Amino acid sequence: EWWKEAVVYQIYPRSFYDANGDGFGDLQGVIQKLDYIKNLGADVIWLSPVFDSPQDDNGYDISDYKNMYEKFGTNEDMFQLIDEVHKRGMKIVMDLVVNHTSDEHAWFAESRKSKDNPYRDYYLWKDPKPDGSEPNNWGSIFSGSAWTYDEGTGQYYLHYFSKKQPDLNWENEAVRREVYDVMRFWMDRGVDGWRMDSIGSISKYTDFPDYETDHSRSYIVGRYHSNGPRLHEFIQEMNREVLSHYDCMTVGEANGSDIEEAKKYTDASRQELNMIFTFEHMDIDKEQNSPNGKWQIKPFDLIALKKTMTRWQTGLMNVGWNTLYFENHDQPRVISRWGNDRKLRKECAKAFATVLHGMKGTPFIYQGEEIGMVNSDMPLEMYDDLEIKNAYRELVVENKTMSEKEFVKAVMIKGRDHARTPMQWDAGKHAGFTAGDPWIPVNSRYQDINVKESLEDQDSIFFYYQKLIQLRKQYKIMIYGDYQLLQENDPQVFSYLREYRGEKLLVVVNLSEEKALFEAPPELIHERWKVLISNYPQERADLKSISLKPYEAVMGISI
Ligand SMILES: [Mg+2]
Repeated sequence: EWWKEAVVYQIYPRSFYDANGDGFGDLQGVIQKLDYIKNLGADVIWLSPVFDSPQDDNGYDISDYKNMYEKFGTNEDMFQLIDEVHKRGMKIVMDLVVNHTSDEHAWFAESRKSKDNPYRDYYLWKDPKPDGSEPNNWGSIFSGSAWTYDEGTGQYYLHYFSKKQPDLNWENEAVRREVYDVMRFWMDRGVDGWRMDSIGSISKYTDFPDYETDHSRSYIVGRYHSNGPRLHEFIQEMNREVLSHYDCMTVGEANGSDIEEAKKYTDASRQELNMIFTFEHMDIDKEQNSPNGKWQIKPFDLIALKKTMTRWQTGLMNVGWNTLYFENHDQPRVISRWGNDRKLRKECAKAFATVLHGMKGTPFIYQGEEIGMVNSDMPLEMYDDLEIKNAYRELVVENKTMSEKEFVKAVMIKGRDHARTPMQWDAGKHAGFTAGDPWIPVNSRYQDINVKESLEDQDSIFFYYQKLIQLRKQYKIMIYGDYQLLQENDPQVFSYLREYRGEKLLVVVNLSEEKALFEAPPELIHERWKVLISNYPQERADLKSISLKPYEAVMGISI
């Protein structure tokens, strides 16, 4: 199946390329940069959402599923982009955002008017408690209550995300049919599949039970906010009614997923999705359940990363399918978050790339990952993300569960905007992203980190990623081999083995700044190896003992 063999490039289009000079990346901009993505080697593009939206959550609040936001272009531009992607032998996946809509969606504008409105039950309306307070103690992912009051009708509406993102009612068959109609519209026009936003959220516990509480917080985000009792029923219906009718790829953003939930989503026999994104490997550098959420930061712990990625490799080794990512439009640049983004930036980028791309599953490259883009030094007032603005107010100002200094530090590590400053094309004004004024400033380091210099440098991170993708296409063990964690207890080295029809692929990466030592286990000492890729000058190829330099990475194949 082409999706098992694919390498996906994720574009965040408001920040990819601005062709028309208004500082906002657009769909003609994407068209003009397709050749770049094909030369890198990705064969699937996932486009973050371009549908009409007031941009409260930068597109993830959709006000019209069947039209583009005007700054992206029109539907004609989107149709042309589909054609251009196809002419290049590539596939295009769109972002399906159907847990919620914008509150400016016509459905919601209607729903809120009156209880007798035909769109009332498209959304999730509940009575206040007797004292007027919220139906229950559920919180929003973007701080505060998950419920907002409507004075006109005397009820609260549910929003797991912003108050401008009211949740749809999947108990209503008309809502499910509307979704299906949206899916068909775009698939009939050549969309090759969907990344399904917050897909773990679509089924609610319709009794709306309160969480138990520790009194550490007023509003709680927990186990009711994902993996609802009808979740898989709904996805199986979506497959029967839609997905089974097209040659398509699906990847779910599966909030709340663990390895068993992943099997329910991804086992081919269940006729649901092809693969999901989990957050468990992204969760390893927060406390489990602080009131401060993801902002309660822990240092990078390689043993935790090994444990989690291994659990996922083994759990979907022979059933289901993994995604492989360290970056997207919600995560900081991995090298700044967990590594060295200064003197060892190249080595470190390549090392994280090698660990990820040597595993079983479909790899995802986030725009700019391939050139080693880094987190930004911009001051807090320059950040745009509502998540940060809301968390500052709740955690720092109101509840005082974090100090200002601790919050700023956490934002500088994990803010989503580190992913959203514009793609860095060259060393000219605004890194060549725009001839105008960009919607957010370009990262201050762009003159050193950009496509132009990367393509001039045979040692670039770019050429490394290009090579990793070629190797995947050349060596079917990379796609189909199994997985075994080696030297498991080593606190610096991430090493593992894949095996497929008598061949072996050995991946050894020092994820640390200091020297380390890899010694192959006894059963591999008499293997002969050919080095497929390394991020340091020398060979290769006596892999039974490797004195590892900082961030050294090597992949070998048995011969
Ligand atoms: Mg523009």
